Amino acid sequence: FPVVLVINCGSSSIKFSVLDVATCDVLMAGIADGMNTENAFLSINGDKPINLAHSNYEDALKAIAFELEKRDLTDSVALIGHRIAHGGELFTQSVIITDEIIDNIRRVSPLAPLHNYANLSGIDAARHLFPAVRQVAVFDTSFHQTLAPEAYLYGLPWEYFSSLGVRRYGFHGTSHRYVSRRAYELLDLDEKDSGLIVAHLGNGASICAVRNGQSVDTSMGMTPLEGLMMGTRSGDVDFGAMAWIAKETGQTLSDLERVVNKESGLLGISGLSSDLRVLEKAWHEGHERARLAIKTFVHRIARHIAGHAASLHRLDGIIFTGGIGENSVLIRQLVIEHLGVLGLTLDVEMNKQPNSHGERIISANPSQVICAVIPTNEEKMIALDAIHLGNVKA
Amino acid sequence: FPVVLVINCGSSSIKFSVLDVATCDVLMAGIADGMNTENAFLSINGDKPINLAHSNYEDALKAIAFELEKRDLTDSVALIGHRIAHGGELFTQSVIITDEIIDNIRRVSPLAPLHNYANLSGIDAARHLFPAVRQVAVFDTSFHQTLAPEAYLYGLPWEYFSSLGVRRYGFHGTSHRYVSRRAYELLDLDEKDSGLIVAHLGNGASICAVRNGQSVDTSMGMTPLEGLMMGTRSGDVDFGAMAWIAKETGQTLSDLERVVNKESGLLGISGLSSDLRVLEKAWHEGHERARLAIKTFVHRIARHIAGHAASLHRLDGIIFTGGIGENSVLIRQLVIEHLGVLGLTLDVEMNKQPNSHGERIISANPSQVICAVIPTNEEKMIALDAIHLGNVKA
Ligand SMILES: Nc1ncnc2c1ncn2[C@@H]1O[C@H](COP(=O)(O)OP(=O)(O)OP(=O)(O)OP(=O)(O)O)[C@@H](O)[C@H]1O
Ligand SMILES: Nc1ncnc2c1ncn2[C@@H]1O[C@H](COP(=O)(O)OP(=O)(O)OP(=O)(O)OP(=O)(O)O)[C@@H](O)[C@H]1O
Repeated sequence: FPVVLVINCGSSSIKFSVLDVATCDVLMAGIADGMNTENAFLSINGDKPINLAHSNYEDALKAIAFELEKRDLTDSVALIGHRIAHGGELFTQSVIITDEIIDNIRRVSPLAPLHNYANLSGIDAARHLFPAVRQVAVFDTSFHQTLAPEAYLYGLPWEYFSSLGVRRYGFHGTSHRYVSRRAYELLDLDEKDSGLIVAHLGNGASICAVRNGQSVDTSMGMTPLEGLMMGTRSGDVDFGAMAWIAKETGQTLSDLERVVNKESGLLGISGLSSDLRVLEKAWHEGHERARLAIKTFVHRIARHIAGHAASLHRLDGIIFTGGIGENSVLIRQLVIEHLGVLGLTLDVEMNKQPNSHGERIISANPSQVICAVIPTNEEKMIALDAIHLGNVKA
Repeated sequence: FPVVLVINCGSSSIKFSVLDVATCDVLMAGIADGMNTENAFLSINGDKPINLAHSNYEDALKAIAFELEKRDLTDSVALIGHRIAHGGELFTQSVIITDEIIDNIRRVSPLAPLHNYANLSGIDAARHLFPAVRQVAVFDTSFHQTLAPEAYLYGLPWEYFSSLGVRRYGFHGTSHRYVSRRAYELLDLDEKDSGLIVAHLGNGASICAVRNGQSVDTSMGMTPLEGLMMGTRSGDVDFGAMAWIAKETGQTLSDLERVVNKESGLLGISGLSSDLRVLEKAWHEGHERARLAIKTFVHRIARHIAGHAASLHRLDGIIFTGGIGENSVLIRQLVIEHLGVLGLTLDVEMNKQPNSHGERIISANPSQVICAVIPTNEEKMIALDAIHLGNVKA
């Protein structure tokens, strides 16, 4: 039984998973943290954090390579899937990695320079170590390329779009794609005749409108910065306000960029934590700024869910997914109550059930729109694209 | 029969109106354009553009003062209403202008420096020329102060709000207030038990959610830049995208600020006109970029209308107002069709009727939500606040 090797190269780390081709089961998982720094270490299943100090993207990938031999599954690796940050306008679906693709990934790289170079470092590393192994590129953006111009164009002058490529792209595509597919089965809906709203809520948070199997509107923009307020990200922010802060504090464009990325969001308002689970406890203990941060977070989600419903002809399902979506009973209820206008009644027996209950409906019967939780599995989706492309001949 | 003098001092001009106290009828209207420049001129009813070259805010206001004597109504002026751009956090309602207010208007001025100084120039000018005449300040923001923190807080660090005042304020309040009040009569709704969405669409465009008589959510942010795409304004724009353009073209924060204000929006996408009526004709003549600009404009409105509905417990009415709202048959229909999810059926007989038909329902009977057009009258609303405050003793 062959296996798939999934790779997600961030700027700071390398996340991986080894899934069985036969069943799509997780056989192994690990992280290679502190990349390009003075100290780099690898942790698999939380066995023993082995530290090969000062190691690059290739060295750490070679470290996982040793560990695949150790656990005697190295020669069973039939496919390698790469998560790519930004596919630009060029990628509509997942592709088998060839020289062409590598050039095309480098071509769109300027749009997400930090994250994409890491992906390219990982593709080369995996190519080097695994030679006759078919490799697949899977893009966070591809699912959102079905959007019409009215949905992806900015109010900015046409020039910026045509010559520089400034448009809405959207992220969490793989998750949005996976969850949406799964919702067709659980809700027993006809894909080609449906309208779903998906709320991927974790550290990064985005909404997506899925009309008849296609993505028609999405929360995030050119960068992951637009839309919902997140763990450390501000989300929807008035540009006037942003430029006003610049003049008032004498901060540079780069300064503000760091603030909206790493200092804002839930962390920003509460001034306590970026982690939602911590902020839930602080509210319980009478922390107002944590309570505000959640109420606001809830509010911007409800606003964007309702907002995204406009791009549907009919609203059949609202689906929660991600770290917060799948696990936070509070946030799910608060968001839904904020959407009472859409004629939703919640089943609090079903909303109380923990994530172990997996794919679950949480709406009551008098509800005009079905609510459900569907655990996202991006590794499984990257595997399936790879398997399909594994049967292809290129 | 006494009269009210309404004044709106922009950076470039002074708009005025003389309304009869007895009936709220327009007796006179005019503009003082090209302010502080080498050439300043006054036009009343389009009679004869008289030009007093190189004149300040006081000189032009003194020119209108002469014309009020000429038409023998100078001594009938019982009240003077001033439109203020930014009331900050200090003003919840309209106030009788006193020294205190002047200080308080100067205090919040930094938030909208260009527009507010003009208002203050106008208040002093009117005070100078009209001494024993009661004067009222009316704020574009005041109506939106009912918003809860969850609705007005940004994802930015708490510090920016508490020490600098960076929050959502919202604009077109007077219009939103007037139109909403009027909708209670036309739709025969109980104010204290209602949920309305108001779409003020002109050169500046903003949405407002009115729950039980109060404003609970609004499109624009700290500055008029946030929210809907407008004539020359971009609207909702990803900050990542904005900072990316800065690095790519080497433009300053001020450069980009000019672009999103005066070069973007409908003007931006079409690359033809900021005027909607012109762009409607271009589409008819097969202009794609004008057609896109409209389709996008329609899209962001439908998105924000649906989005704002979340802050209501029930959706009773969607009301169109402003230059575009009251007059464009196309945009009204396109927006409503984009909101089919909300269960709206349109009466196209009623939607075809021109603005002469005034306050009019445009929705069909099977429609779950009532649609209507209500012409905004900001001068009438400024008059009514002034009349009420005229009966007060301060
Ligand atoms: N039991 C729980 N109750 C409440 N909140 C919980 C509970 N368990 C986790 N969280 C919150 O979920 C957030 C992390 O979500 P994630 O999906 O694991 O974040 P990720 O970073 O791994 O995935 P993303 O999908 O965000 O990746 P990117 O967007 O960054 O690419 C925590 O805030 C936690 O409080
Ligand atoms: N008959 C018409 N059909 C289609 N469009 C029309 C028709 N008549 C006018 N417009 C469009 O309306 C816009 C101007 O609206 P406005 O309300 O007069 O603009 P304003 O500047 O006077 O008022 P605002 O409410 O925008 O003020 P601020 O926000 O700037 O404070 C034009 O685009 C025209 O095409």
